[PDB]
Amino acid sequence: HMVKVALAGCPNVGKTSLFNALTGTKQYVANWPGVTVEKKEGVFTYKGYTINLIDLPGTYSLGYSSIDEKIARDYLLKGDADLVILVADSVNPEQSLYLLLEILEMEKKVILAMTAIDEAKKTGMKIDRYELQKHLGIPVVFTSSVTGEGLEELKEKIVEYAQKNTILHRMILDYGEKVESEIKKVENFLRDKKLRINPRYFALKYLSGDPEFYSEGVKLGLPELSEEERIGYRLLIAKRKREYVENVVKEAFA
Ligand SMILES: Nc1nc2c(ncn2[C@@H]2O[C@H](COP(=O)(O)OP(=O)(O)O)[C@@H](O)[C@H]2O)c(=O)[nH]1
Repeated sequence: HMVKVALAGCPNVGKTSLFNALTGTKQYVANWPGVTVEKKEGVFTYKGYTINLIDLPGTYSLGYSSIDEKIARDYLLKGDADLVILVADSVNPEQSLYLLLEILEMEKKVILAMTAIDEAKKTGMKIDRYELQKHLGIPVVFTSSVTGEGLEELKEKIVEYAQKNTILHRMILDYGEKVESEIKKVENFLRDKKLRINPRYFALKYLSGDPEFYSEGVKLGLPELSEEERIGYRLLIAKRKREYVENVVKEAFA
């Protein structure tokens, strides 16, 4: 019984440390196809399940311009992982949570690993794990590569949540009447197409001028957008995500 897992996260949040802690010496070097960027893969067993762990290049966000974000995003959207672990810096969680929302809009299964929880405790931070699960709709595990906190529970959660396919997660962030109308237009236009991607996600990246999806959207016959229109959609979407994240932090962090 094999489970394929990807580690996603911003640069310098503690992904490598968590990767090492989970896999030990059972890891291997290789290259991603077509680039020189190192691909790290590791293996660990848990209750007779065998987990293959891929560490993705660090990404502040999941655009499509830098080679690291191309690699990571292509894997997330087009790859074969059964679930993803979003590794977040517990101490300064804002950018990590923004990255998470991006993944949730792709409609992939994700576990939130709030790592460096030892530095959170040390600095007097109070993080409500159940408030996080409530606003994010996914399993949350507090981890520390320094203390070992949560490592085993994360392994348990990986096999448990990989086997839980009856109850699904759904995020729909309301972007306001205007952006929602345009999303509706785009979904209705792609309704009879063979999108290998979530249409709401497709529409969002198209409106905001994503290099991949804006270009593909136009290909499929959607209207071209001015620089001002793309800049404006991108800003509105970003602002709404930031607002949601600020509310999550408000509710879950004391
Ligand atoms: N306090 C604390 N520090 C950590 C933890 N995990 C990683 N670090 C430190 O955070 C820095 C970045 O960690 P690293 O694994 O290289 O992050 P990466 O860039 O995401 O691969 C390093 O200095 C680590 O020593 C943790 O759980 N607790």
